[PDB]
Amino acid sequence: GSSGSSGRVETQPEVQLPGPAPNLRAYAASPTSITVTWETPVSGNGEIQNYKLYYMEKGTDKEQDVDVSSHSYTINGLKKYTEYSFRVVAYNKHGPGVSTPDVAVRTLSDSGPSSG
Repeated sequence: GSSGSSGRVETQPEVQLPGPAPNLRAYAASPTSITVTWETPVSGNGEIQNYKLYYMEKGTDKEQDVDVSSHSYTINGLKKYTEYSFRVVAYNKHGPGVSTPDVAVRTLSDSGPSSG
């Protein structure tokens, strides 16, 4: 978990945006799928319209986004023993507030239990 990526902006976004979804966990339920579970932020205006769950492969520089309205989503159609980043974002009438820290996780290897 190497955090640091910052932005060179001498300004600030809105003033009423959602917060980072706590209890952000991620585990590979399968060598071709991944289950991600998160919680709702105690801080925020009104209610979150929909939860945006991003997912990408470590070394693609092409993050994606999927529409989700639950506290648990499963992403299938993935490689075996491959790493994948994940991040949750709150989208409300106001706008996309802060973004949770990237959550990279390696999927199960079909080859064998070969300890890594």
